Amino acid sequence: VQHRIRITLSSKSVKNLEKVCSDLVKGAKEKQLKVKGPVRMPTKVLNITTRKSPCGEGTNTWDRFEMRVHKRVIDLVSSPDVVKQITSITIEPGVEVEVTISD
Amino acid sequence: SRVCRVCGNSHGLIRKYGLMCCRQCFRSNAKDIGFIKYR
Amino acid sequence: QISKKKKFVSDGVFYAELNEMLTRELAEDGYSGVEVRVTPMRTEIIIRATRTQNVLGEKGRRIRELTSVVQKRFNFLENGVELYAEKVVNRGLCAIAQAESLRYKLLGGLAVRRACYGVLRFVMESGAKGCEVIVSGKLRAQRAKSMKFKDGYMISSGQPVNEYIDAAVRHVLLRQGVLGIKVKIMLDWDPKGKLGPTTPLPDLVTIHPPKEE
Amino acid sequence: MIISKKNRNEICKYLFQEGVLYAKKDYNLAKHPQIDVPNLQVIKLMQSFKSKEYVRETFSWQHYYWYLTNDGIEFLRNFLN
Amino acid sequence: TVKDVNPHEFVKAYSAHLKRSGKMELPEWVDIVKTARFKELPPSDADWYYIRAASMARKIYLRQGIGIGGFQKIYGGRQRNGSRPPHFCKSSGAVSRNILQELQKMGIIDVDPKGGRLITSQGRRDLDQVAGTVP
Amino acid sequence: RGGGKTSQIYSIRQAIAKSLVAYYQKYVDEAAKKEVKEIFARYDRTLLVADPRRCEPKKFGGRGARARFQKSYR
Amino acid sequence: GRVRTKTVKKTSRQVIEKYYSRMTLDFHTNKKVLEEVSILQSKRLRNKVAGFTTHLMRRIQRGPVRGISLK
RNA sequence: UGACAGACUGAGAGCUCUUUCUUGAUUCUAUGGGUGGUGGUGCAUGGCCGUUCUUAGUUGGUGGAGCGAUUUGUCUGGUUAAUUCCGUUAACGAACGAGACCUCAGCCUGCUAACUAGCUAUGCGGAGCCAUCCCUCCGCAGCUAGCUUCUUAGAGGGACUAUGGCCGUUUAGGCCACGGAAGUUUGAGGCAAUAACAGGUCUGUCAUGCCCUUAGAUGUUCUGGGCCGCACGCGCGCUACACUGAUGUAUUCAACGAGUAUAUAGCCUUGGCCGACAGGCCCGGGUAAUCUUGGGAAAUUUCAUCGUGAUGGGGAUAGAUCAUUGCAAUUGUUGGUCUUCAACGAGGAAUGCCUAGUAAGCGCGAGUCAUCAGCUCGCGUUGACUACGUCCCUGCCCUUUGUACACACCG
Ligand SMILES: [Mg+2]
Ligand SMILES: [Mg+2]
Ligand SMILES: [Mg+2]
Ligand SMILES: [Mg+2]
Ligand SMILES: [Mg+2]
Ligand SMILES: [Mg+2]
Ligand SMILES: [Mg+2]
Ligand SMILES: [Mg+2]
Ligand SMILES: [Mg+2]
Ligand SMILES: [Mg+2]
Ligand SMILES: [Mg+2]
Ligand SMILES: [Mg+2]
Ligand SMILES: [Mg+2]
Ligand SMILES: [Mg+2]
Ligand SMILES: [Mg+2]
Ligand SMILES: [Mg+2]
Ligand SMILES: [Mg+2]
Ligand SMILES: [Mg+2]
Ligand SMILES: [Zn+2]
Repeated sequence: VQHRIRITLSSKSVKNLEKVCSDLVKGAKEKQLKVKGPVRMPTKVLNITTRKSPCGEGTNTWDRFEMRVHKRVIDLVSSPDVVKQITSITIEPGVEVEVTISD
Repeated sequence: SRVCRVCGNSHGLIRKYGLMCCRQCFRSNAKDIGFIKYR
Repeated sequence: QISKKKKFVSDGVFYAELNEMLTRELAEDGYSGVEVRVTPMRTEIIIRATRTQNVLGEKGRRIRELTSVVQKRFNFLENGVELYAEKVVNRGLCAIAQAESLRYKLLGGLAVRRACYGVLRFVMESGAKGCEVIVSGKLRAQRAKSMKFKDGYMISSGQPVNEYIDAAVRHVLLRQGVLGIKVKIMLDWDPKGKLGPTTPLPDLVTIHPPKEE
Repeated sequence: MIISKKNRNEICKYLFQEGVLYAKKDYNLAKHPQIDVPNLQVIKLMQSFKSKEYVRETFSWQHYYWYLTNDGIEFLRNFLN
Repeated sequence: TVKDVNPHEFVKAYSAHLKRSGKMELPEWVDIVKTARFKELPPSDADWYYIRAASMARKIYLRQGIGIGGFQKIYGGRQRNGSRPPHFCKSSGAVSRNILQELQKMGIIDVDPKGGRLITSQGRRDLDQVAGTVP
Repeated sequence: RGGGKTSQIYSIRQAIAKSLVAYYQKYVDEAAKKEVKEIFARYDRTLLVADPRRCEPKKFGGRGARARFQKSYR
Repeated sequence: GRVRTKTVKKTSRQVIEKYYSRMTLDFHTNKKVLEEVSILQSKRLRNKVAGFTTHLMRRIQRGPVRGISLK
């Protein structure tokens, strides 16, 4: 009856992801569910350094590109339909949801 | 036998994270992919 | 199964190939950008242009062409991905549209300076805080030279450059050389968000009037 | 280019059913996706349709996007239909 | 016990203990080996084999789940490559594996479930008893 | 956890010194720790308050924080 | 190096004009007062402006003062 | 169009030939037109990048002055890191640059939390021991927490020269002092104006004008060789010339990043076993704060051996063999084992970088990558000497002044 359903959230955006994150939490808090979140995960930072020039001339100058990636986790003690009954609100642009059934 | 997915150049190639871009075509498309130059 | 790093790069490269593919075709259509959304059971490609009847073709023939070859090329489940054609709420605030308009004028044979001032006043009459246009190439003479047309306000440094400037670069292949077009358009503070950005310039202040009671 | 009538016929079958097609710059891959062909016959007969403007060819930065055009559907109609 | 006593002076005591704790077997390759790829000479000391044992009988006592591919690291060190820059170098596993083999046969350590090498119930006793026998 | 050898000894110094006054603040007396603090502070000021000093990032054009590659003209 | 620039200087005079009696000598109250009579984009700049309204209001409270016109 | 054997040829390329099959209007022949080109021209160009130039500089409108080029605004002065300010004022009012801004670091026993982070308590389990319990170190699970100090990551808080003193047109600002995590804009970076350079890039780009060639090709493809060759001169570096050390024990402390179906385990690889090292065979974990890895890093710290000796400093050169990567190791890919034991005794005239977690020392990760890192980009570890100044040399900005200079004193 009462399972272990984990929702995993990743994105490139701090503000945008916590919009969804908190809404899911307040979504299910209005149902008084056992909501164990959000567990906040170390931010991954993809990186590329490339030489600015297309010809290898001049003072060698480097630009450090990078990408922040943020990792969020929510626990719900609920059903496979109660999870989907909640997680139907408008997912804001780009935010990744990958709910799966944990152990 | 590895070239840029954009231009087909054999040099200065970036396989890191699986972009397979040359160091120049990447710079041309860097912000579009979403690599922000924060620093 | 694919990891998060390879995932986020995969989405990013898809956008670029798509957006740099939506320029080969919708050149003489006023293409301005693409919004690649991913919904449950559906993935959006919100093409947006300043001439919508052109991209649709006749009775949605061209859009059929576009959705299916995108379908096939990037290995989506068939009936998965969709393409849509919005219209840009303002034309002057998008340098992509203005650069391509300026390109097509020069190609056709309008005088060069007639085109640049025409673009410049249009963008300003569209509501921009400022505009800047640069043309560089061989005009009438073998030695190359560059012309710069500027109007209104314009910033160049700091962080607010990213959130207030809409800039485009387009090549033009006029016979006997290449004239590159740079259109730098400055936006205005728009709290609604639909035309311009939402936060103001970092050194803009508003001291509220001292109401009396 | 010497394409067999069999190999020719399988190119244009796909043209009618779908309307669009896409090769790469990759020469002699020996197996096109979505059809059976070594990718050179497709590429160099799209050029035959493009030369006679039955396909509209966006060269798509050496990545070969093609849309079949009304001028050539009538002409390709009289071959396998 | 083990932690109140100097991790150096104690192991001298335990190196004098595996001499006279009866005895065990001992390789017919013991006196030639350099114990690592990067070493210059074999260990100087004649009774180094028991010191390596005593030093490595505290490893499992103070840890758990160490294989041979990790025991190599614990005794590795810097490697000078002459002209080219020096690096880290991982020591040899034949020496490390065999020390485990002996103490296995002697009831100080055992093979470990979940992978590794784990201390014995009664081996903990002597490593704590001889520990008490240090100043 | 972390640091090196020397940094840890300067760390345990504060951990011991600070932990005493926090215990004294919470459990002995507030004005019986004013004596304790001025013992620690009149000796060294860094038994209660850390160093903000950290490893300045490396920048290109050289292999150090400030050091630059050697320059040659001819 | 901490020479206050035009924005901090100009706003500081102007903000006193509209609200003189409402201010005080407390930097933090002045920081809070300045918070609810304006819209700004950085707290560092807010303290700089509130920093140039605090002692400025000593020299106003002490003697006369330039362009700022106190009723 | 495609092919059998042999000749011809490295070629099991049918390339050409002997010969006679096989495919069927696809083509082949010429005129014309296209196409491709890492072919030329960066002095025809775009785009990008560097540099002038790391400094504080640049420009309209209206008004003033001059026949005019031009000028004023944009300044005598004080101040500032700053054309940043106080002010001045034939200018007034504006636009860029500077600042603001943005990112990581430095404080938060306050907030949201968190079994993919983890203390704390208690249950047991192992040991020592005045031992029976208690005291100590340890391993395993939980409705243990009025758990979040430690970790992650969100919110916001905090510093503003705020308060005090002396200085100053007592203005702008300067020096200092208690407090504080923090008082060079707290630290370091990102962005960064106008005008230019015949700066570099046509060899990044089916970006590109013109020219060259276009089937006996400057097109593509394959084999092999070269880019690595060695009298010599130059630049960035690695390793040293030792005892503040080499070697051999024992001891043990980080941080940033990384793991493309990788095919039938496979990129990172734990643990078991074989093996002297090298490397194998086996069971597996992880698309990852979960497994690798809490990355058990080195210098360092101990204890011995060496003893002023080109020595055991140093490790070039070379001989023999083994193993791994790959389709292939030869002009040694690299990693092992034994042996060989060179120059070098702190480097002439010259000359580079550098002002606090800095220089210098030490190692690690990432890029390239099948294999190869003496490189570059980052990371952490130990951690100073010196200075708190000047315009002397080299240059930069502004003013005044002289010029027979304007491709502008390299005149
Ligand atoms: Mg060294
Ligand atoms: Mg060629
Ligand atoms: Mg040039
Ligand atoms: Mg150029
Ligand atoms: Mg005038
Ligand atoms: Mg006049
Ligand atoms: Mg004027
Ligand atoms: Mg700064
Ligand atoms: Mg180019
Ligand atoms: Mg070379
Ligand atoms: Mg260099
Ligand atoms: Mg030696
Ligand atoms: Mg040593
Ligand atoms: Mg490497
Ligand atoms: Mg100085
Ligand atoms: Mg004179
Ligand atoms: Mg002259
Ligand atoms: Mg002269
Ligand atoms: Zn490319």
